[PDB]
Amino acid sequence: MDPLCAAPCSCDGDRRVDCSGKGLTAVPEGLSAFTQALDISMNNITQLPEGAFKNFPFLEELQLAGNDLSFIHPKALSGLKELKVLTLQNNQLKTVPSEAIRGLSALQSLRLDANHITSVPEDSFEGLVQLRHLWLDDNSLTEVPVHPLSNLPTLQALTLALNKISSIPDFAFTNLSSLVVLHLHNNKIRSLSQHCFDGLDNLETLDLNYNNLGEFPQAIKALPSLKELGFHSNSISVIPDGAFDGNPLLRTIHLYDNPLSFVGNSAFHNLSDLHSLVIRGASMVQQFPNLTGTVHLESLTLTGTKISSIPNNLCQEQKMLRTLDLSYNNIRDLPSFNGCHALEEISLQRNQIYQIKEGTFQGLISLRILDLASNQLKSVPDGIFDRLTSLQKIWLHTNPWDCSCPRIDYLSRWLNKNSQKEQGSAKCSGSGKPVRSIICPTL
Ligand SMILES: *[C@@H]1O[C@H](CO)[C@@H](O)[C@H](O)[C@H]1NC(C)=O
Ligand SMILES: *[C@@H]1O[C@H](CO)[C@@H](O)[C@H](O)[C@H]1NC(C)=O
Ligand SMILES: *[C@@H]1O[C@H](CO)[C@@H](O)[C@H](O)[C@H]1NC(C)=O
Ligand SMILES: [Cl-]
Ligand SMILES: [Cl-]
Repeated sequence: MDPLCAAPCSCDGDRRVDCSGKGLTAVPEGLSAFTQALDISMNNITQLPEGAFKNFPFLEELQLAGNDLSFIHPKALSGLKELKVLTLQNNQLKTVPSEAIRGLSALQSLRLDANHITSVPEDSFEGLVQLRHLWLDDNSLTEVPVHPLSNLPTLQALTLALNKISSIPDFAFTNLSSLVVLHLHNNKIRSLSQHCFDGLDNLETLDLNYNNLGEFPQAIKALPSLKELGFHSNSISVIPDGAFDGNPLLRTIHLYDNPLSFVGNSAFHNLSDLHSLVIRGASMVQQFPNLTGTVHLESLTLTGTKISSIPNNLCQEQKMLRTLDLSYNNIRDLPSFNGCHALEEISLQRNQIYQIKEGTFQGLISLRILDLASNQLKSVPDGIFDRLTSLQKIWLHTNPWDCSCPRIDYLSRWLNKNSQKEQGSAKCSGSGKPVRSIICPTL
């Protein structure tokens, strides 16, 4: 028995009390009023009466998750003027308890997720002059609670994810000037009004994944601080030129699981902080994306297009490239790769490459993986693989290799000496013999 505590709870030396999972039906008695954190989650507190926390006026953290809480008296949380964190997720609240939280003027974090909230009273959040994080995810909201959110200029993170929001009107978040993170994933958003995000000048993260967007949202043009954008698993068919004109600081764009058939040639131009670009199955794309000003790209994947040409300045403009996958397009001519000193992984399988020019592989000192399978290569220049000191694995098979001597001399001898590196077998057109097995006559 702890004299400075109270059974069945547990107390530490820093005024933190753990009374979680003890079958409690009420707020514990016998504890110090100077208690700073109270964890009473995972109990059986189905209701909080008037004066519930009368003995905890100095409380800073309160965890009430995983009870089956369905009612909070308007006066249950009276006196909690030091409360910074309130945790209410995984309960049976049907409405936002606006009355009960009105006097919580020090509150910085409010978790209301995983309840069954269908409505937000128009006066919700009015007293929360310090709120920084608001979780309203995993409920049954059918709209953005516009007027309640107008009360929170200090808010930095908001989630309205896993609800049933179908549209967002003009100026829905306009008072949220401190907002940095906005989650709207797993709703049914089909309509974003032209000015729905106006006022969110500090927003760095927007998550629109798993929605029902068709037209690409022009509304994101009002997001100058945007660094991370997710709109994967929607119904977007085209990413137009100018799409990211308002977002020069974008580092991350998740755009997969969309029926993307076309992307504008300049859609990803002038994005100096963009780290990676992965676009697959945009079948109507014919020209290589204009990436002028997009100089910090470390990874690029472009597959399933009609692209037949790669710009010669690729390894100049995109010098930081570590990973390059341009497989399953229609490429015939390759650029020089000399400027790509950081390139570790290259995939060019299933194109129409018929030649490599001499001395275009000399700068590839970091190259570990080289995939040239399923092309139209009959030959390579002598000493093409000379400078590939980091090379681990190479694919050369499914090419019509001309095994005439002395044309095949270098490659046959290279593949023999470097047999551990070759994956599958480059074979001679006609005879079907492995290229490594050919010994050309010598002087
Ligand atoms: C929770 O409290 C209710 C009402 O007092 C009670 O009927 C129920 O048995 C409790 N649930 C438990 C102990 O799991
Ligand atoms: C929110 O911003 C609008 C438009 O700028 C303004 O009219 C209104 O006063 C603000 N609402 C507040 C501070 O509650
Ligand atoms: C792109 O951005 C850079 C830096 O802000 C600027 O130099 C250029 O004028 C912009 N527009 C272009 C290249 O069309
Ligand atoms: Cl449930
Ligand atoms: Cl990557």
